[PDB]
Amino acid sequence: FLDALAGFAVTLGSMFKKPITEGYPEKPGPVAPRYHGRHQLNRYPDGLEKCIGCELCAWACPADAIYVEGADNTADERYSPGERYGRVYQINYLRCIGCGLCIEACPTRALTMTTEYEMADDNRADLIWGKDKLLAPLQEGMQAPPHDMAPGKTDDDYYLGNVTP
Amino acid sequence: QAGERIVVNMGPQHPSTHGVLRLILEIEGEIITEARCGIGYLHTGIEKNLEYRNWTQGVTFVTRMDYLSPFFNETAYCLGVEKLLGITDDIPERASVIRVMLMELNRISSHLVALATGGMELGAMSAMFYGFREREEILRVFESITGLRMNHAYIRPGGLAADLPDDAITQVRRLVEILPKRLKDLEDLLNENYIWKARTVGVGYLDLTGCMALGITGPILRSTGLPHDLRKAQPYCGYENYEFDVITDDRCDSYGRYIIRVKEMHESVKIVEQCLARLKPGPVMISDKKLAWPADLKLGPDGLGNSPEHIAKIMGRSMEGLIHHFKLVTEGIRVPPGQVYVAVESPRGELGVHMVSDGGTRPYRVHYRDPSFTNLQAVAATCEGGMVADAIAAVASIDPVMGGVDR
Amino acid sequence: SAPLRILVYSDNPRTREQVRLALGKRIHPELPEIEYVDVATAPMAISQMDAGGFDLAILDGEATPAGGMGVAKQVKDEIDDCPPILVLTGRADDAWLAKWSRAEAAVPHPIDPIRLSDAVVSLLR
Amino acid sequence: GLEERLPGGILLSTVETVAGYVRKGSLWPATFGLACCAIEMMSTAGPRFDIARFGMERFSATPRQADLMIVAGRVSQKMAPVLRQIYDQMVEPKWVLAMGVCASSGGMFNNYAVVQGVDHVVPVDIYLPGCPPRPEMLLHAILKLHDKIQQMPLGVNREEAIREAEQAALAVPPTIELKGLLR
Amino acid sequence: HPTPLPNPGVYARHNSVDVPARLPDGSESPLSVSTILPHRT
Amino acid sequence: GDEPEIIAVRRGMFGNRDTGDTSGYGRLVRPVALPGSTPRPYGGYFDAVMDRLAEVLGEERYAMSIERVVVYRDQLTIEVSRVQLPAVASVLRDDPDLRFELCLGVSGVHYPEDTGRELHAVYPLMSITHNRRIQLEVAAPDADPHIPSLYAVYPTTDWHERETYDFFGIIFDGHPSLTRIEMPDDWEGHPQRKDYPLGGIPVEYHGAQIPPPDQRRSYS
Amino acid sequence: LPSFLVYVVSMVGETNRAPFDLPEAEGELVGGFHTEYSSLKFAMFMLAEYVNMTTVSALATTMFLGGWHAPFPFNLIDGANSGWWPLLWFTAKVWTFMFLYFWLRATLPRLRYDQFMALGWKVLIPVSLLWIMVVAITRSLRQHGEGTWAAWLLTAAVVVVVALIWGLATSLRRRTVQPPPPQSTGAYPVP
Ligand SMILES: CC(C)=CCC/C(C)=C\CC/C(C)=C/CC/C(C)=C\CC/C(C)=C/CC/C(C)=C/CC/C(C)=C/CC/C(C)=C/CC/C(C)=C\CC1=C(C)C(=O)c2ccccc2C1=O
Ligand code: SF4
Ligand code: SF4
Ligand code: SF4
Repeated sequence: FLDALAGFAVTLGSMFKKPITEGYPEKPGPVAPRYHGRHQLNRYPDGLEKCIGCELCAWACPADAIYVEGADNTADERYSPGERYGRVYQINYLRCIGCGLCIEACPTRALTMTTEYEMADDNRADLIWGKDKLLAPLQEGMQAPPHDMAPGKTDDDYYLGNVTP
Repeated sequence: QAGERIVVNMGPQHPSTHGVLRLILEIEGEIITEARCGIGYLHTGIEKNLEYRNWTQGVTFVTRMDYLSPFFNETAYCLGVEKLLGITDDIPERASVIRVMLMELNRISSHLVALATGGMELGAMSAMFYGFREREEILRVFESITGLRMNHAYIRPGGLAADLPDDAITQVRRLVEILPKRLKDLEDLLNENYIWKARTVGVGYLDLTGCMALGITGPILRSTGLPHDLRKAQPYCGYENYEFDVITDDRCDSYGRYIIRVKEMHESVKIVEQCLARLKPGPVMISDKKLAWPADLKLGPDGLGNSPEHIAKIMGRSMEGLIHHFKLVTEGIRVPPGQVYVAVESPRGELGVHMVSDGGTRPYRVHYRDPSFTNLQAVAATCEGGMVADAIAAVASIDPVMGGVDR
Repeated sequence: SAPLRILVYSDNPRTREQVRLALGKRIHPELPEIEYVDVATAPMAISQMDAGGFDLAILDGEATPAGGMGVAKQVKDEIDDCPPILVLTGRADDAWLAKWSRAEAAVPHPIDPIRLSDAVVSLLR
Repeated sequence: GLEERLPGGILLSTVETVAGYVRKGSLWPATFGLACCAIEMMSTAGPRFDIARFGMERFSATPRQADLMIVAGRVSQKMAPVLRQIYDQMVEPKWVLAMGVCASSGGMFNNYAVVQGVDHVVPVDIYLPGCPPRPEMLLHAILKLHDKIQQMPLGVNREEAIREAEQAALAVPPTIELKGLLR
Repeated sequence: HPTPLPNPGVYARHNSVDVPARLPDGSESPLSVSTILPHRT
Repeated sequence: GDEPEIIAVRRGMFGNRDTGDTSGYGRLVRPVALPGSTPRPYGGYFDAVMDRLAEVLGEERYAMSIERVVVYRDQLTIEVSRVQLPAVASVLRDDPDLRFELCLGVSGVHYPEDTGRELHAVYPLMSITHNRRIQLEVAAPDADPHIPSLYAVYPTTDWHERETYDFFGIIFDGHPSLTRIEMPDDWEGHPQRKDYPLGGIPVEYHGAQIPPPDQRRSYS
Repeated sequence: LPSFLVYVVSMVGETNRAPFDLPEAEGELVGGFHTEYSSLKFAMFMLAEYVNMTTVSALATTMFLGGWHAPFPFNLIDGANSGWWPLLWFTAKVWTFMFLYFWLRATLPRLRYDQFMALGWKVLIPVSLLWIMVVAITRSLRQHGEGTWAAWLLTAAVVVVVALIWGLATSLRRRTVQPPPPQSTGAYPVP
């Protein structure tokens, strides 16, 4: 019975097929759009930080991988709409489990999870990513965070989405 | 006598012992005269750590025991939480269908890992690679649906973490179409192979009486011809609505268990096709806002996060919506005091969950009767008297996942 | 008469400061003078103990790149006639590993100055 | 090793670079998977990826032939002695990759049963986040370790590098003292 | 019959197969260590 | 007893163990009671199973052995009196009409506020022949944590009696060897007891650290 | 061909290669014999394994594949069996045997060494011993002019051998087994 040798056909045939390996790192494979990559702190179109420092993301984290401290948005130095912003925001990626409960928790969409995943270091401390590393890059039309809200607008306008560069 | 007997640690660090299983074997020559199991090298205190996290956080914990059956752990947990809540009848039909589909794809994935690691332990080097190719297709589907390749927390008390993405259904159809063809490759390597049969057939014999005495379940039990499956007996998640045959064999040996797993993959493919047919648009979370997970994840240029519509509703328009979001996210639902036992048919047998709530927002006591833990009691029966090589095959047939064993 | 030489290993400079503060130039006037060799990296500690000439080693179990218990096990498996090892444990449940490290004594964090001094005296006596 | 007795200069520099290139390739992992991260190592070896492309296909079953100990899993208390024994029974040079949050820092399991980081028992060369880290993240960490190995010194250079790293590490303040912007 | 016989005791500093497991009363479990081995460790 | 089994008494609204973040809400006293005995007409096959159990066991023995019957969420839990556990287990396993051949394990749970009944062992039994499920609940005091080991009746209870002894200290007397299975034999304490601390460490952060969740506030 | 097949099986056994691979048996003995070996000592064990593979492949080429003689597609070329081309042909055939080695490793699981010994003594040794007698009788007959008897005996012997080996592989290794009786523990009702 040639059936007992069927395996030899499988391996031999697969010899002549193009290998299915993804070419990471030179040609990295496509991650799912919904993949739970690095957390990211997002900004409003005018550049203000979305994070209001409510600590809900930290509240919901099962691994205590987020440390957040809020501070007042004083008129001289405002970073987010409303009266609170996240002054200190750290994610201990050696405790993060990528569960995504933080982004589900966030009430402002300030915290998202990008598809970026490359992360590693030889030092434990270097993987405690602070606010500086997590903040999204400043895009076109955005100003420095320490600036007053958009003219003729208020927190409710930001949350309703009625703000533009 | 003693002079002719060695005692050797098959040990945690050993290719066939999944790194954290310690088979202490007393061998006369190379025949396993006696067997013992050092367990707990992978203990994690998950059961105790659950007690300090709310519900819907314990999902992330339970999914990380029996990590090869994440969706089964999550489904058992969520079925228990809902049963304590008394909302098992309120789960949306779409949520139940998705739970069944995911558990069946997960059964295919877990059986693929079992066959891969067993073949590699038995020298079938290409078996691991082909099994992991099929598993990688399944994991692409899982990643698209849940955003994670493993330890998903996608199934939540009262439904699912989020609805399927638009492309998930097409990917699952593509699986239902290609997966049997790919599994044909792995089956060809092993099913009828003379060496494979010689290596597994008649190895690790365990009669039905032994399975009952040790409380064995899953493929090991059903290799004795008993068609016991919790999906048919004591149905859950609406398994009663699916036409599938309980795979069983009468060999009672390693090859019978292997064939049972192979055939269960095909049965799971059939069940997933049925799920696709039954799948209808609708909610994936209970309508009861007092319990429903308030988050609404959506994608954008920024990434994955709470949908702007939900953000607007809770920060701009609804005070009650904001309160509900805040509370259900932060401390979570509080489950009425009670004590429940809920069982599912994980790929390795009856995955049972004894769960106790003291009326608080955290589970008072969660215990998993992981099938691997009980199945490992069959190693003494299935290894004693055979050679060490036969012991490898028997242990692989038990297909333990030490995460579920130790927990 | 010889100044007892003590190796203090910890990635955290504050743990080294606390150890060097609970212990002083003399643990007691009846004891010889004490000299401290601070080491922040496990390779350096291993090299120092390879050179010998140490009467006690205080290894921080909480050391980041290489915990103190691992270093204790390594030194007792690698240096012949190595000095007694005192391990600082970051939690009560680490006590078991402190035993596994075979460290002659274990002192939990936060370092109680008197407990550390008493343990050091017991090890040197 | 006579390679260490070699005097500095172009000879020792060339020996160092050749050894680094050789050791970054053929970096055989130890067959030592734990918990769920082990499934991700196996996937990394699986066809979709290919650990073999980096010369790392041979998962040395015995610690003797293993060069890299990818802990890759959560280390329970009872397992720490076993893990240390395996690490010791590997032979120089040795490297440890703490794959996953559990291996690196105990991850989500901050309790009695878990060791709270592999580094508590063996020197860790690279920390790799993730729970589990997807295979691309594992390959990224492995390539970072390759870069680290390539620059690894030898002999008198090794001694000088150890002394310099000591001098640098003695000064860094602890993480608890980085109070930047804290209220 | 004692299912799989009890595993040998795992103590800090001692985890060989020779080591006997500890019963709740603190006594060494005879079944924990194979009879062929000399009771020790 | 006949009243529902109070396992904990929580004082104050909002499920707060401490004194209260807001004044004036701490005066509520609500005992957390696990369900008491069910009225006799048990639903489904539970009524038949108990009728058969009371037929096989003598009326006197049935009264002595079955402390309570709780039908909660369409699940039957027989609060069996300690000491009598082996007898009722044998009856359930061997009797043709009961025939609970498959004992699924033994789960320990701790009720530090449940005086005289702090430790509970749960035996999920399944009868494949009749396709039935029940649970047995056996209570032992924290001061006398002994329970009859079902090893003779259900060998599978081995490694479950051992695990529950390891994590709760329940001494299943008569067990062939009740040694620790998960924890090292040298371990001190029984981790899953409520009094046993979680044993975590603070999570480090630049300039701060988050204590383990057991030390921090909770509103269970 | 029978001698060639027996020799092929036996050399795959000799080189400790899959599907035999018994002395190493990574999945059963961690590293087998070369456990406790590191550096160039382990390297030399592997080097010896591969040099033995090359030696047995070359010996198979010598005895059965005409050694270095050019194969049929090139045999028609003038000078193919002359100069340095024979080196190319010998290398090609040796590497076909190496390909067979790698193919077996990729495809087949590893046997239990008792099963390998059963194969060797119940199949290989008997088959080769019978084949020697068959070949001797056939050659003697044709040398004495009884060619028809020689051909008939050869065909009948090979047919009988392939039938009996099939019987051993399927009849002696029966694909049937008995049932089992109950015991102390109560058992469910089987289907
Ligand atoms: C000496 C000298 C200087 C001479 C001069 C000339 C000169 C320089 C050279 C001469 C020639 C020489 C000597 C060359 C040197 C090289 C040499 C001799 C040979 C070595 C190279 C070699 C033998 C290569 C080929 C070997 C080969 C094909 C290797 C591939 C093996 C494979 C496929 C490995 C993959 C296995 C794999 C997927 C491993 C993962 C398993 C791990 C780590 C996880 C553990 C684990 C497992 C295993 C579970 O089962 C499991 C199941 C369920 C849950 C969890 C787990 C779990 O945790
Ligand atoms: S990221 Fe979101 S949840 Fe976290 S503090 Fe900022 S606004 Fe609140
Ligand atoms: S992914 Fe999960 S564990 Fe990680 S920071 Fe976000 S919420 Fe916390
Ligand atoms: S890091 Fe995550 S996936 Fe890896 S062992 Fe820990 S819990 Fe499992």
